[PDB]
Amino acid sequence: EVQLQESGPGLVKPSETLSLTCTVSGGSISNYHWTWIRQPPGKGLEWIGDMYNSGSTKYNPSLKSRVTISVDRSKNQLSLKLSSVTVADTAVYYCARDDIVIGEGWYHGMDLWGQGTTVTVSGASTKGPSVFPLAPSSKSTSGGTAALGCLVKDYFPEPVTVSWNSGALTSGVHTFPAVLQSSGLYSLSSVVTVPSSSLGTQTYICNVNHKPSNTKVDKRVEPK
Amino acid sequence: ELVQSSSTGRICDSPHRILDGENCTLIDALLGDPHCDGFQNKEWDLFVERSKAYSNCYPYDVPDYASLRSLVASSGTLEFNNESFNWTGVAQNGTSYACKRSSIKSFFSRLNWLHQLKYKYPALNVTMPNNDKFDKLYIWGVHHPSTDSDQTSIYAQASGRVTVSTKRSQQTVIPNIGSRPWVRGISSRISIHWTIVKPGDILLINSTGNLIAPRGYFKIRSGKSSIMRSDAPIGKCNSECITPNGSIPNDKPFQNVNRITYGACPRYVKQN
Amino acid sequence: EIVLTQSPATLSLSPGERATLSCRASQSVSTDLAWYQQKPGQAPRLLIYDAISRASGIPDRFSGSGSGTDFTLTISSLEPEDFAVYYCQHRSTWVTFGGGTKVEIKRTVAAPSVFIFPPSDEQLKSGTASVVCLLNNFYPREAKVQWKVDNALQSGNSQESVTEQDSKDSTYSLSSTLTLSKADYEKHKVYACEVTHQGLSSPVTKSFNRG
Ligand SMILES: *[C@@H]1O[C@H](CO)[C@@H](O[C@@H]2O[C@H](CO)[C@@H](O[C@@H]3O[C@H](CO)[C@@H](O)[C@H](O)[C@@H]3O)[C@H](O)[C@H]2NC(C)=O)[C@H](O)[C@H]1NC(C)=O
Ligand SMILES: *[C@@H]1O[C@H](CO)[C@@H](O[C@@H]2O[C@H](CO)[C@@H](O[C@@H]3O[C@H](CO)[C@@H](O)[C@H](O)[C@@H]3O)[C@H](O)[C@H]2NC(C)=O)[C@H](O)[C@H]1NC(C)=O
Ligand SMILES: *[C@@H]1O[C@H](CO)[C@@H](O[C@@H]2O[C@H](CO)[C@@H](O[C@@H]3O[C@H](CO)[C@@H](O)[C@H](O)[C@@H]3O)[C@H](O)[C@H]2NC(C)=O)[C@H](O)[C@H]1NC(C)=O
Repeated sequence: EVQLQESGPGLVKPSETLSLTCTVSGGSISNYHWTWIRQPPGKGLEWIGDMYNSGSTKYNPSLKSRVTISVDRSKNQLSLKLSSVTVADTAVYYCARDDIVIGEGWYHGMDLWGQGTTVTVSGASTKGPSVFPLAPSSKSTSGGTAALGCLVKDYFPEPVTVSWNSGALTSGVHTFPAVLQSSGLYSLSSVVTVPSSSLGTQTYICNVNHKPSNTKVDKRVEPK
Repeated sequence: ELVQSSSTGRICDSPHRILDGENCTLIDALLGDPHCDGFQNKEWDLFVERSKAYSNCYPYDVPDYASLRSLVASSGTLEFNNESFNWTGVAQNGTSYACKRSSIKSFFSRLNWLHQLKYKYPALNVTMPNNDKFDKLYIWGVHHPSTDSDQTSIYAQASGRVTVSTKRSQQTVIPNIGSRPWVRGISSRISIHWTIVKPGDILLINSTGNLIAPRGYFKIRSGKSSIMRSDAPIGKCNSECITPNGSIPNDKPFQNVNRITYGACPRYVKQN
Repeated sequence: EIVLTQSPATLSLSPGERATLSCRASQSVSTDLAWYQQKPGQAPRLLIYDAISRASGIPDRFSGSGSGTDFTLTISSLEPEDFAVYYCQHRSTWVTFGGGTKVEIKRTVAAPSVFIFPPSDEQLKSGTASVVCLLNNFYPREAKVQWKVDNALQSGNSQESVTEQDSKDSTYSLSSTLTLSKADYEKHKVYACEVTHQGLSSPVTKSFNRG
């Protein structure tokens, strides 16, 4: 099955050039038409450009002078290059394939669409997160159900990935969306509801991964 | 005496069954051009083509136009019987902008434009027998893409073939990827081909790419029917003889009007 | 350039009901429009192509329609796993997308289970105290969380975030964080968050007492 994976940075300071590489597994890259799409935060979807089977490229007129889509046979990778990066370019960028038939008028398809490298454009410094336990209590024991979690505080930029017990605990986990406090850093909390009987016996690890800062943190949430 | 001359200027709708393909040619009605959908499964004793007729669908080029035109002419019927071929692994019902039916994209009603499905186009091999006693006429086509990117985007094959074989004839067409002149916003073309499956014979489709599959067979009917290109009005009257210049009395022994006569008609004589 | 405008901006329909989403275009487009479903934090998924034709996997409940200027998509029997923002896209000469319509499946009223978490001794050593109040699996989404520090109301010093609608139980979860300095935290004793919600006939007040 043809599968795609976006590889790219997490932060690009303004005036630089964004470089995003889309690696495709299980298919032929010279065949099939591809296209890049970005999603600005809370703004919607926008078309960046597309490279076709003929190798000819077509870019959004608003972003022609800065966009360049290249491919590297012997690597099976799709390269997006966005020069003169401004903060409006802060979005989640995606590489997708199209079922286009130029000439016959057959424009129908998006199929494989990617994962989405979040790119933040700012002059800030990538700062790792600080994980603090949200410990339960005998008060949290309301006769059966209790709650515990982790507070992932003060990091930049988005995102962070929080798992519980190396992914072995998923039932009831609620990784909350991040908030941007007044300091300019992000902060979120990931909680999970467990039976209060299993508090003093089951160990609870929260695994926080902040790729833009190359930070992995493992923390034990335990009662006092 | 002798020559008749004395043309009327109108073709009588009696006693012979006359069909006025206004704006529509026989080959166009055979394929299913949207402006000819009112001629489906209709019979005739004499079919009259007009000079005002045109084609308003995908651009087609019939290699042997005269024979296929003469085949359907003699049968005097456009009766189409649908068959269910097992086109497994491909997608059917391909439409384009040129063939616009009811203001929507469409195609020839009697043809099936097989294209890619899940980016995979396998080597199709289907067979249908002529268990019935009437000879079957299968009308198929071959698509000629504009560029190699089109050939890859529709069929996912660098090149294709279409081979239609029987006990007596094997027809192989190789696509010619080219940029023909623009007609109805399209630079590609399609080549129509026919194959008659006699009783006790089988039809073999070996297509590896660019197949315009048929949706069924037609009925070769033994009949005295034929066709005649004429621009004369079809009036209401009774006349046994018919010429492109109008109905003619069959009382006199010979005709100098034209070498094109249908039915009981005085034989032709030259004007000078 | 062609511009697509979807209506309405947000649809709220109970399970089993029928969804109708429009995508009026500026100029004539013909059957050259496609509908996409973007689950939260996920990929847009091609639903309908060529205005009407359905793609692989796309069930029969999805049914698009239209031809020129006005195009519509009809989701029959809305299931809880249909909560997403739906987009329409045109593709000829250029590529243009729509504004998006958020469909929100509506379950029965569910009261939130409230939990409170005192600050960690680690964070207290740093100099900041973050108190967290958790409201787990509730609907409707509308809720008021009021913080109280020694019978004193709390505004400005507390933020909150709500999870997007769960694609199965159609419930929401809310997390409110009250931030104070270490000096201000140890100067008081009682810390509570007062939750007022429709399913709560009386406001709930979860609290702790040290600090
Ligand atoms: C054979 O073909 C001729 C030529 O196409 C037909 O005459 C034309 O028929 C059309 C039918 O749509 C007439 O329509 C025009 O429609 C547009 C709508 O956008 C409008 O702009 C025009 O005012 C008009 O209403 C057209 O006037 C007419 N005459 C022409 C083209 O000179 C004829 O009807 C066809 N006959 C058969 C039997 O198919
Ligand atoms: C390409 O289109 C043809 C024509 O629709 C498909 O073949 C089958 O044709 C029959 C008769 O035209 C269709 O039955 C019809 O169903 C409608 C809807 O209930 C009904 O209103 C009509 O009276 C008629 O009974 C049949 O649905 C259709 N088959 C399918 C699967 O649509 C052919 O299958 C199409 N090729 C594809 C989809 O690859
Ligand atoms: C035309 O359609 C026919 C109908 O199926 C196809 O016939 C048969 O196709 C197979 C390939 O699947 C041919 O290859 C044979 O394969 C076996 C191994 O599986 C090999 O041992 C044989 O020596 C042979 O190579 C087969 O010859 C052919 N005919 C028969 C009677 O089975 C055909 O492939 C289609 N295409 C063409 C160009 O004929």
